[PDB]
Amino acid sequence: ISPIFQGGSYQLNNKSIDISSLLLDKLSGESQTVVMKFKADKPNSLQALFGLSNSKAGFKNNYFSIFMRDSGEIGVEIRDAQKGINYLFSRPASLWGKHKGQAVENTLVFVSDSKDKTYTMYVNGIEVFSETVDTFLPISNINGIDKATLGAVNREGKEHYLAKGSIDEISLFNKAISDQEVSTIPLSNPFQLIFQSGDSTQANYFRIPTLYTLSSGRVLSSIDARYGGTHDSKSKINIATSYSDDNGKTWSEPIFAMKFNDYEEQLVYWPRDNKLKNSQISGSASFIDSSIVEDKKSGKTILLADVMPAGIGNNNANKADSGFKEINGHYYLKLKKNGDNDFRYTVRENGVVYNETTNKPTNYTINDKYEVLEGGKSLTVEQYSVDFDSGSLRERHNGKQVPMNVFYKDSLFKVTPTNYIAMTTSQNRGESWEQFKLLPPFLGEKHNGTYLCPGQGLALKSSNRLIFATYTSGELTYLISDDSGQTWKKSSASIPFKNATAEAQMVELRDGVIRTFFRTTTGKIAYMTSRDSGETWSKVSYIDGIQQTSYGTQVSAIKYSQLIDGKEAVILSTPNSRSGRKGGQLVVGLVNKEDDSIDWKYHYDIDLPSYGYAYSAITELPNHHIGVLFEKYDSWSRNELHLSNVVQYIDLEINDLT
Ligand SMILES: O=S(=O)(O)CCNCc1ccc(Cl)cc1
Repeated sequence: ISPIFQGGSYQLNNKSIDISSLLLDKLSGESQTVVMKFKADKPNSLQALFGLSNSKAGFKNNYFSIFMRDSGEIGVEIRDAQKGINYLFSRPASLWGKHKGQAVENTLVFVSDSKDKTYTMYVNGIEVFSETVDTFLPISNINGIDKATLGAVNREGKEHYLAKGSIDEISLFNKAISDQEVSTIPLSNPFQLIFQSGDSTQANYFRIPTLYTLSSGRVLSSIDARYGGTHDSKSKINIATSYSDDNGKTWSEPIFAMKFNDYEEQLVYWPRDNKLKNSQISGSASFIDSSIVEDKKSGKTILLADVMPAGIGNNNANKADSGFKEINGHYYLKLKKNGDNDFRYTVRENGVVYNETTNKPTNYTINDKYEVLEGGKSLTVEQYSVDFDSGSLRERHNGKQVPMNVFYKDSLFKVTPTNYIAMTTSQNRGESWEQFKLLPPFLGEKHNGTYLCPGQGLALKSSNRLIFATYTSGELTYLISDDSGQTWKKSSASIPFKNATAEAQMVELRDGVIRTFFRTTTGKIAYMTSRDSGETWSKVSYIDGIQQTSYGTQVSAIKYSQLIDGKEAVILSTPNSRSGRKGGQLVVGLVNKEDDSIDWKYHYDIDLPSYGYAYSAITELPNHHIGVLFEKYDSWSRNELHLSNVVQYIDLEINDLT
């Protein structure tokens, strides 16, 4: 198809450009498509890119517009006062502003389809909304339109929503172009997707990204594949992984490192209205917060994540119970059988389900996948699916059988409703993952487990020592292994907080010397120091020059291999903002070789101070570039729940940072 109108090189400098005589007479029929390539690295709070209005006195609410906010939200308005119609559709965090100090060219595609009565918006290849209405308003059937405008909406003779920016190109079609056609429009994206809606995870949402560079040169990533919107556990969440063999240019189709099957892998468009957005999957088991390390000695890749039984998250996780019974030095997983009100069973050697009350074994065994067998026969439960068909969240049996697992709601034998940690290993650098195994309790039998710090474990350069950071109330608890993750010991380091989400990431400043950076409740990122390979830990200090909110955000951190200005370098990834999760930065720190203090010398803006930046992952790619995988939105904001494809990957070089 061909355009009815096309223009470009429009500078939007707080002054509207009139294009009425060019466009209005060309509009015909009830379906239209807009394609607009535009930049805005210093937008006003609220600004219209494009407008069709009745500019006459007494019709200030008769217009169509495509507008954006300085938060990076995109939307349209479709209004006609005679018709009684006031459509307003939008999605937060749809835009890029700057990248490597250069305004990004956004590609916007808006489709107004009268046949299907749907309004659809894409930005940079990604569908951001699609709204069906009972009563369709085509964008030029608005009563009395007489202006077509760029960089404002002409209301009653005046410029409303003045835009700052530029439109390199704008095209208009008297047709609703097809989805397949939309995907043929070329893009200028500064980012890539590794995990996306519609891939092999069938999750519509993703949180909690990780990156780690393996010795073979392959770069691995893990992530929460979140099914029930972007909600933390309780929910359905699996841990998925992908890898790149070409320095981050291409990424393998994701597989699962940890997954439960009590609930279907449904790709669900989660409600974003205030009435329904807190809908949360309540009967599913899940995984959350993964962390990756590589073991030199074995060559194994090791991944840990939190494991939640059906309906459990960090708020209802049975505190005061580890879920294991200690029997003369040995920890055994406890089980409750349906019909008993207490936990009478333990899983002993070879998965034998042993009755602690009668002190006899039963005919039941637990296998390697934590599945229940009776006399060697595999038991099953029926799977659940979720839907919103009835106007509220419904979780129901879908007709198919899956292996009965002790983490499931329907299981004959059930684990303690608390938080667990599990590890899986890969022998082929992420091509496949072993069945996970739970880690033993570290803080005693009558105490609920810690929570894993998402991101990277630490492989000490000059030994076989492996360290994963985890947190609980009042301390970081480091998990330490010197035998390839076969056995773990804990090392406790006290922090001056109660009940924090103390997400910690580590770097080795030099051999045996670990600095850990962690999230606090103070508005500042903290750090502590070990000088004996994590055996003991210094008191807590704080970084000046970076701000977080009172609730904080995960921070990622690496030891960079090459000197910068002749010094050893550390790199931190974090929002820099006291207001929200926005203002993303990579911060470059040079180590004082004399005292291990760190000079935070360069702050690189990922995008606009007002555009969202949340949890993140950094790794030095083999070519010495920097790989960044991050939540490109405010993942705390209750206004920005359940956005698709906002976890993005970019490639930077040190020269870009400085
Ligand atoms: O700060 S955020 O709310 O965006 C993420 C915190 N996630 C913490 C957490 C970790 C483990 C479980 Cl089971 C539940 C919640």
